[PDB]
Amino acid sequence: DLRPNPGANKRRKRVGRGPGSGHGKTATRGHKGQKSRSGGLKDPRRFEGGRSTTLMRLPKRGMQGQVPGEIKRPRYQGVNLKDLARFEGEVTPELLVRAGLLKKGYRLKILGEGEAKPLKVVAHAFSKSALEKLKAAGGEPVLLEA
Amino acid sequence: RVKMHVKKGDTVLVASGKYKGRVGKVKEVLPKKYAVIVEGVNIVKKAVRVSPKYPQGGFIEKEAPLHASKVRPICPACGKPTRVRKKFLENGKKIRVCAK
Amino acid sequence: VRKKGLAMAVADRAREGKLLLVEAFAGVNGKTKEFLAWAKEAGLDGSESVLLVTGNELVRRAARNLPWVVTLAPEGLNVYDIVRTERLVMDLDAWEVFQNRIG
Amino acid sequence: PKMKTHKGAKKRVKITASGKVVAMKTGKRHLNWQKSGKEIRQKGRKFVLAKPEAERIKLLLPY
RNA sequence: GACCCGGUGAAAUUGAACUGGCCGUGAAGAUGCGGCCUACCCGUGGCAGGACGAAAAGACCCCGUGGAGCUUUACUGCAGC
RNA sequence: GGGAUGACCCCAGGCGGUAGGGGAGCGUUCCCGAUGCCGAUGAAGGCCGACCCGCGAGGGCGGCUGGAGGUAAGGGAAGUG
RNA sequence: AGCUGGGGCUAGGAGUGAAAAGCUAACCGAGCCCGGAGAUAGCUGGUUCUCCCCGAAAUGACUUUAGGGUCAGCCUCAGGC
RNA sequence: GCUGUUGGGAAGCAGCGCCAGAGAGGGUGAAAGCCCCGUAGGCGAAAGGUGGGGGGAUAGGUGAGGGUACCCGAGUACCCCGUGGUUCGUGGAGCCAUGGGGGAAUCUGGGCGGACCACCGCCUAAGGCUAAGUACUCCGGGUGACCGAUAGCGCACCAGUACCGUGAGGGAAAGGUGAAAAGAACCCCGGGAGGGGAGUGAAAUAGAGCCUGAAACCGUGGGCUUACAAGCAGUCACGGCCCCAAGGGGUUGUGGCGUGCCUAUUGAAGCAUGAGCCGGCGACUCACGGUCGUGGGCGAGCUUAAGCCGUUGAGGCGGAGGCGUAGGGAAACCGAGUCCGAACAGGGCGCGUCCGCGGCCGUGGACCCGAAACCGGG
RNA sequence: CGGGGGGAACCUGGGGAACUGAAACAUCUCAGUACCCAGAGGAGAGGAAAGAGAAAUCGACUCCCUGAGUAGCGGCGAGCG
Repeated sequence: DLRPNPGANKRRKRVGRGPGSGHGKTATRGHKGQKSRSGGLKDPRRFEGGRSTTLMRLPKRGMQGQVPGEIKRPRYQGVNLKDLARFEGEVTPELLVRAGLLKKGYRLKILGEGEAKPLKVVAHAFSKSALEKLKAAGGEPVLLEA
Repeated sequence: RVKMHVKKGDTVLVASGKYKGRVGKVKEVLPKKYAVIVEGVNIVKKAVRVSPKYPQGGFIEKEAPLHASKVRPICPACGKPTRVRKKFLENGKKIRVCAK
Repeated sequence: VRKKGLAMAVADRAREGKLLLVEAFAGVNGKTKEFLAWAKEAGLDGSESVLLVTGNELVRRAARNLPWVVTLAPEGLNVYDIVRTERLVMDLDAWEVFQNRIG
Repeated sequence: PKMKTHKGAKKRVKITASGKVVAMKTGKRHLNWQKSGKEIRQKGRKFVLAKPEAERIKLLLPY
């Protein structure tokens, strides 16, 4: 290939916005006209008025956490038998981490959408539904863990 | 000592500028200036004797410095850069296809 | 995107008719002399600039100091060095690694 | 250098799968004494509008 | 002392100036717009009506969720007792 | 609307403008382009120009000075007017 | 209850004070230097090349708010209908 | 690596060669691989430093059962009071540390696993030492999309100086002849300072705070022009005179028109702010997060961090991890559903990533300059 | 025999602010930061479990990346983490 015009295509635009001249964004600088466009202003997102944000709303999202922090408890990850359809033989956790879902996220639970497939399928649980669909050839390796 | 270079008090050929191709004896070396002397560059300096003892000092006036890179030593043959030979004991300089 | 670039960069160069991968290097003991002679027989006249990749360190020492040739180990293959050069010359062992670096 | 989540909102407003911002109806934590069964009942959750764009921007890491 | 001559020679201030009067006008107190009147070009010694003349980002006045000194049966603290 | 898309020609509207929003450019320093190319038959910078191109920011060309550096096309970065 | 020379001591919320908030190295209602420090300043001022298109507001609600702000209203760019 | 050619001067330009593990870079009268200093590549320490990296040599370390139950760090543990540290702000408040009071035991000993009890488990306090992987840059060296003398350190220069202040402390300015000094003999005017000739030089309007030498500012000469006109100083028109040519350039006599610039304002020629003029310095950024947009790569996937290897302006490797592939519910949980509910009522919520670029936002002065003041140590 | 004093940063320990932020302010923040003192050295600190924490688990300490702006802390404010 040549040397010049490998050149950036279509739209790179590194032409950012400077404000200093008679034409463009002049005098007071491309915005501002007033006081509190000057080297800091309060937020907004949350702030201001000095009204009450809306922190008049209320934290019913109760169960916010006690001192020594979280409780370790075994956490479960969903995956649809739809997603399983892909591959054949026998499916197990970690076999799944080496793909889209589960990854490290611990205790596998197969459930839900799509038609089931003839393969034994190790899991920590199922939805009732997915246990039923998986009657169409396939597993009840459940129980697990020790 | 950081000062050091090519030639000493001896016959050298200039390849310089004005005095290009010249062959002169002893270069009377600086090397503060990396300069030499030969009978190459020459000029007039104005005078009246440091003391007018023997009145005027004279008027012919003598040789300018000349950059040591302008000169190039010589023997059985011409210019030649210098090379440096072991000698089996000491160390002397011999010219390329030549000696001393 | 780097694989792509690297693959493509060579390709443009292949399409141009510039990619020539070789085998013969009697131009040994990396002497500029030796390489140059060898180059003459390979029609590498020094009329265009050339990117030479090879694992053979003697041929590397061989070019280098030539001012129309850019010398390079194969792991150093890269688009810029490819592009800046007009002509591309590879060891077959270098072309082997270039293979691996893609797929 | 890395934004912090604004705990005061995390603590009181869910973010839906659309990305609407959901908050409990205000106004029945002690008021009551006798407001209609309708009042005290009619407090499950709700949307907000334009003010959620703001509330979202503060739950910045949790998305 | 001031004035004239010979020797040396500052300063604040200063948008630029080719810088008149009256009646009007105008951000409502005009050399600078309008109309009219007046006026050859340039100095020097004098006066202080004007240039809202100079100097100092008004001491008064209010404003700022500005400061600081002082007070107390303002608050909350501390030293001390 | 043509459409031998020619960014080149017809048809019709519009084109005061502060805060602002948007869009296209110009120029300065540095980088690749460069082991290249321009330079003592004269670089950069400076002094003229009633000449040329650009709507403009600017770009050339011509003379004078200057005396050794400068740097395309096309990209990139910023102590950029 | 005098003046004055020399040699000493007392200091910064501290000294000294026949008392004025006086003096404490030419500005003391809390010294001076260096440091935190580029304190903070909802205030005043200043903000640098060119061309092209569009183009506001000085209302409402709340605001220890009222010359500051948050949402709404009015401007603009892109996509969509 | 020589010659030839212009030039004051070749390294330019030309002819014909050569070296290259060396075509990095500087210098040489201009622009040189082959003139010089270098570069690639390779040598070198008597002396004094450094030195398990490779050797040696010590110190040192090398058991089973079965019994006794003699020892296993004290004002210590432990508890209470008062506090500190930890993400923990008295909280349900453990753990670690301890100023005060009280005050054990030696393996049935004792601390802990977030008040506390009970199981189950973890560890052995009240003695001490321990490299390396980590930080920093007075100092040596290497690099630079770092500065180039109002910049870069305050300081390129004899600067922490001159100067200022009792003192702590404060703190400047000021670089450049030329290739070579060849730095101008001697004559002339002058007291000298300065000139004028001569002379050197490629050049002296390169002549010594000497390269380049912009503007303000001050002169001299020349053209046009003005002493009965009134003015933001210009402009439009005519006409005259002056300078190279049917076209210009300069100037301005009379006529028409005409309220400076910036800021701040409802409103400024304004008798409202700023500004003597000229030159230089002088203000919207960068890091990391975020959020839109856009150029791309791959896609139910996308992507790697620290590091490791390789380069010496070369790229690789590295999936810990991160987003996305599923939602609802405070939670237990259930799941294409789920939450409230007695409910086959109702209703609420329920379908990409990586890199570049740009707009904007949060955190850091975050567009630049400015306080009155507060605190610490002097 | 040792000590003493010096050393640009860097380290440990003993003491330890305020402007500021919270759009006032006291709890909170700035921040165990700035600064003062003592000490250490080419580094310093730490270091071989009366540890972690729920795992038939791991196995000195230090440093980097993760974990994570999560767990939590918080006039449940600002913010801290």
